[PDB]
Amino acid sequence: QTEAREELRANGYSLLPADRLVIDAELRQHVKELAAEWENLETDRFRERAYDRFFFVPRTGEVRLRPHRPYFQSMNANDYAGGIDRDVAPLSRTTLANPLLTRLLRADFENFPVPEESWLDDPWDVQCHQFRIISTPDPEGPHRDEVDFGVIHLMGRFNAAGGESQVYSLERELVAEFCLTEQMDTMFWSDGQILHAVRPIHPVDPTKAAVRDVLIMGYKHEPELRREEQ
Amino acid sequence: TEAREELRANGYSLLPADRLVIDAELRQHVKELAAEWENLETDRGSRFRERAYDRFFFVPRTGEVRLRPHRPYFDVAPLSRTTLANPLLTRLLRADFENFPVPEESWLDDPWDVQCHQFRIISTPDEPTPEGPHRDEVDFGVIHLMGRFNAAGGESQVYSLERELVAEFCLTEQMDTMFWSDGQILHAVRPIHPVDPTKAAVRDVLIMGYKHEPELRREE
Ligand SMILES: [K+]
Ligand SMILES: [K+]
Repeated sequence: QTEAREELRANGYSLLPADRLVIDAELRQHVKELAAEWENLETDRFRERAYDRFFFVPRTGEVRLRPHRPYFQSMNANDYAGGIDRDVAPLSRTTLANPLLTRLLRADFENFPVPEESWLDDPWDVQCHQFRIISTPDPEGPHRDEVDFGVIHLMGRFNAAGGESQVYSLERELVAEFCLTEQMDTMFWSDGQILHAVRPIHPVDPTKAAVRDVLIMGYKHEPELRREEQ
Repeated sequence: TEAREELRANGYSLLPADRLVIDAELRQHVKELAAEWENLETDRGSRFRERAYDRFFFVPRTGEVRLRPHRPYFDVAPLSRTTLANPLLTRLLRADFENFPVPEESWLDDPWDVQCHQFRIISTPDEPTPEGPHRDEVDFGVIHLMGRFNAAGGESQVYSLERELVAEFCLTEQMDTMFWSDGQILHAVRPIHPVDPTKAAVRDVLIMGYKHEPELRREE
């Protein structure tokens, strides 16, 4: 955690490959259960996704699932309430039941350099995205997520090349590029300090699809967010 | 794998372009990259050299690659903007490294310093003593042939640490590649000279040298 905070301070991002301790037996099992959820995402070159937001208090570890704000309400109010301006299904029942989801939400936060101690007692909105990227046999530029801190975990990579992650300065110069390749390979970043992007994926075996599964969480300090019905 | 043990046993391995599988995206980016050699700045008679150069911070486990501040003394120019923007450069950087027989798996978690050189050799009518064997003072090297035009000679040479010639081969096709263990052999390349004596002989080459540097820090 402490090298990570300093890496985020200095460089705006920090990497955590799974190769430093990926699993005891019970953890490994919860990883497998979680990653399997990416096979059951609502289908829409091709991107399948699910989404939810959490009320989160770092001091207590309190995590509450915020009500899934309907798209028709956001659009017609022209107010997406800080969340995404897209229409996405909620996280599955078995995603939410998986204790690894709450564990990762709490544990990832400890890698971020929180600039004011008082923020640990405030609510944070935590946006949680399951993304499956698909390139079938047949790119967004540098950006921010409009949060304070982000984390990405690779759930899976299937017949995929490319997909390199790119870190840019606020001035849109490439300063770093890395590769999440193993399951649970992880990156943390300070979202107001860098911009980022990901290269397209392409199949290694071109007769088959290439698939990249990631879990992205974005943490935004929100001192005025109050508890909602759950 | 084969290149590893070939490097482990003999200190160098060849990878001809034909032994490689090339799709169309790779095909497209190779042409974009090789064309960069047409816009290099001169000075590194009978022999001319145009070049460009930069260094990267590299961690193999994560694939992290960071361009390091351009130091003007390896005045060599930096790699061009379109060179650095070509995804093939860092993809070769990472892929080439996988061929090296790293002695300790833990070195995969350390920083490496990677030098990346764009070399163009131009040769006009001969009136030129070839170089003796030598190191590059790295742990592992790779050379990729980008282009060879109207050129005879230019053979790559592998020597023993005793400075005796053990092997000689010639990179001739685009993306012909040589890997080597730099503390293990010495190497050299012979001069090129024009075939058609009324045109320049040109040999274009991408060289990367990898040096394990556990104490290298990230630079901002
Ligand atoms: K768990
Ligand atoms: K020459």
